[PDB]
Amino acid sequence: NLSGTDKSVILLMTIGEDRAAEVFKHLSTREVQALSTAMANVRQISNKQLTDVLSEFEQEAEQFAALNINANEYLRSVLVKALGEERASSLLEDILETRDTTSGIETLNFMEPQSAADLIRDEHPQIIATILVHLKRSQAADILALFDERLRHDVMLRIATFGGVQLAELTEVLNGLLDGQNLKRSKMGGVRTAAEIINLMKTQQEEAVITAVREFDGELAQKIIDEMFLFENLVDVDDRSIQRLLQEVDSESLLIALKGAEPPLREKFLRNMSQRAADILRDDLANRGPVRLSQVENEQKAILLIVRRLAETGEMVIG
Amino acid sequence: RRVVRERLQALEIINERFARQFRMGLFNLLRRSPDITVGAIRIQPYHEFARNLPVPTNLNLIHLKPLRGTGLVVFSPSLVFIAVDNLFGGDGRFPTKVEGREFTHTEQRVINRMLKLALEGYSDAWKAINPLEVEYVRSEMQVKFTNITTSPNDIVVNTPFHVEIGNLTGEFNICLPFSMIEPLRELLVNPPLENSRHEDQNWRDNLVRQVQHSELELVANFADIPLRLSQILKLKPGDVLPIEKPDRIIAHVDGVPVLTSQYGTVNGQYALRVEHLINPI
Amino acid sequence: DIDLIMDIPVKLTVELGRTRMTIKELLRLTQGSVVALDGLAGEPLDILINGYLIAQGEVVVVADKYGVRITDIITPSERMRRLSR
Amino acid sequence: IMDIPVKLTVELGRTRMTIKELLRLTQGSVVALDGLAGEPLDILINGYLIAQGEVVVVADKYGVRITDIITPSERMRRLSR
Amino acid sequence: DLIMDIPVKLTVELGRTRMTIKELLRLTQGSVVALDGLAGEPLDILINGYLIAQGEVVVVADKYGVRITDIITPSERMRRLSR
Amino acid sequence: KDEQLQQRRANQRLGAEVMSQRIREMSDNDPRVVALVIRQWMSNDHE
Repeated sequence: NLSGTDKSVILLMTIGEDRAAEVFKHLSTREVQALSTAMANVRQISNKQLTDVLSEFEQEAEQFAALNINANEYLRSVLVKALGEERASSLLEDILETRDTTSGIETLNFMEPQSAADLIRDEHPQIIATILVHLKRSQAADILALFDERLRHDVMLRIATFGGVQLAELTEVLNGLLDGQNLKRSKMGGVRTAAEIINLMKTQQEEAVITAVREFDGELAQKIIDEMFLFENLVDVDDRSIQRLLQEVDSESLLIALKGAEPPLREKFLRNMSQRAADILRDDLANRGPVRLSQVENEQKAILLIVRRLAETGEMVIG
Repeated sequence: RRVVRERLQALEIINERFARQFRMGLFNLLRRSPDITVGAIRIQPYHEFARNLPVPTNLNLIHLKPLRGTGLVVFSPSLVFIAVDNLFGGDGRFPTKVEGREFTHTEQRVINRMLKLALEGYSDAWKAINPLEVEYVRSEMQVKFTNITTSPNDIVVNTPFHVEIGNLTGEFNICLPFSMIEPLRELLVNPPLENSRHEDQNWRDNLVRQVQHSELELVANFADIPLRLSQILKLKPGDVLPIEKPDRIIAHVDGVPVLTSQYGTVNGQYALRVEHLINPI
Repeated sequence: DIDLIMDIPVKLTVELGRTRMTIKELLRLTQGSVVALDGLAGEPLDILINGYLIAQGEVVVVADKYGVRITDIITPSERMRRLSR
Repeated sequence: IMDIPVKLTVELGRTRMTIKELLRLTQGSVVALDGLAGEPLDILINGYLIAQGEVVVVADKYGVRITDIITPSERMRRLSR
Repeated sequence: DLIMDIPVKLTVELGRTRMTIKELLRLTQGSVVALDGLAGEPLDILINGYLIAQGEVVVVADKYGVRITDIITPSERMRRLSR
Repeated sequence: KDEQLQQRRANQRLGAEVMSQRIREMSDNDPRVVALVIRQWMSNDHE
């Protein structure tokens, strides 16, 4: 199978260099870079694949019977002789900005609410109120939710005061905030990637790191520990997920993990099982003797990896 | 030690007309008529102006060719807040105050529109009398970073303005070094003059026609000998004082020499025979 | 106080005569033009310092060298009379 | 063309009265002149004027901020004054 | 004293410096030149180009007023001219 | 076998290049059928 990108990439090579440059101009620079890397790394079409991409493009061309030109100039020239160039350029810019500002509105709705809020946190409360009004009511609420109480209250107060409904400047405001995203990147800054490394590190090493960060900042340490939280107590993970783990992990591995686990952990991991299964697990735990903690920790790490995979699949929430 | 004094006439009218131009510009920009109250022109050292400057506030550099040096303008955070919310149509009855926090990108952009509008307004207002191009150089946050003047004690001229839009108020200043206007120090003192048409010069020529009818008293000098007041005290009537040969006579009116001349005996009178007019060119 | 001032250099001036004359007349004047003065020939010349009236005198050629011989010291009353013209 | 050192002169104001006004004023008596605070100062050489310029102090040492050569136009009026 | 009421011209100077014309040649119209007398020393006071005394200026009554301090002191005058 | 496969590859390349010239000529004579199919391409890429 050939992915949709690869078919498009092969078509981009096939359509010619001048057409490819025109498409690059008509499209996004990230797409231009992706196509350039693809045509540099390796060609995406084989003889069967080239046949498939060319055939599907042909079926697209049959269906896209344009009987028309892009006329980004030719259409205007026909309009200009009939009515004059002036009464079209401004209205056209306004229409494009309306398409552009709606595109930005949808993009902000799709992208993460707290990221949008912090991108707009420094901005004007009037800006926040008007963008909230323009956004979807789910999205507007999501940006509003994160804000501090005072800023949020000022935002709702200014929502009513926003009666000017201003129009070219709003589009330029969206343009200004748009140009800041490509520099933002980030990803490395967020604590959770650092927190995952702490889980990956050697037990005593992350214990020492936890002590050191508690000395550095107790609040930050508590936040990272809350990020740590994975089946250390019943309420955070819930009895249904406790049942889910036991039916998805080997019983011997679960018992070996429970050897070093707390008695509340054993109780929470035995309540879900039936009477027979709970009795078998308890008898096995009682009969099995002491084992070197390295194997217990390795099996616990494997079990927690299974838990993380389940959370990534998203069957149930943890925390 | 640094002292300067003067009195100004023309720049007051210049500021008033520029303020009217700026008021109408802001009216058309924000679809709402503002009001600008020009404060009394301030003359103070640079350090005094910096101390009086309310930090935080945005300062901007606008060069004035061909005169060496850069002009300075400032705008209050209250003014930028009110202007930007009016641009958004906000009432402004729930205002916010930001201190130390640098202006965002959008806020700096709105400041850029105010900067360009003010630059255009002052350009037209100033060129209405004297053509001096104004070109923005660089905005600044802290006054110490502006460091326009050679010394903090350097005396500078500042023009304050009080700008309001309905209930919303505000104040911004335009401050200039005195060295910026030192070459034009005589011009700014002089009030603006109209006309200057072709009939204005022959009007000056008309004044010249009046001037030919003038009365002048000459002074004739023979000897200017340096002596001592002790000798003067011991001098008595009948005393004689030798004098070198006066090869020529200098003629001056109230001090200013005009010509040289030779004495002569004419019709029983002390007459002088002029040689030539003294032309210092 | 008086002794301190005595050894001080000072300037002096002497004037010949005065005539009313306007810029028309001076522009009309050319090289070699002769202009008279109210001072009659043989009249003693007024002697002043820094524009301040001092005395009057006349020039006498003693040992083929020009020299002004004073004749009087202006009284305050006569000075007032002279300035009241 | 050939060079030689020469004596300069700077003058801080000139007035017109008899010394007895100041002779009566004993030591420690302050007296003002036509010189005020702000106007530039002139420079003389051997008693012959050159140019106009303020004077400042730097490193506890006076420094003249000369401006431009005095033209005969203003030279005549300052001689008259 | 019949000539007591005679106005006189006074001269007040800052300081001197032996200055060759090659220096003024490189001295621009906006150059800075120092002197011999240190800052804070009372200015010399002269009349008609003749040494009289010394004094210092003070900012009093919005006008530069010089405070007379010394007398002619002919011995000191001879010492001064003997430089 | 191998020679037959090589000849098949050669004739397939010839057919592919002439039919790609067909794409070139139709795209030259009608740009509208190009932009919409590019939009479909990016739709497939992001989908």
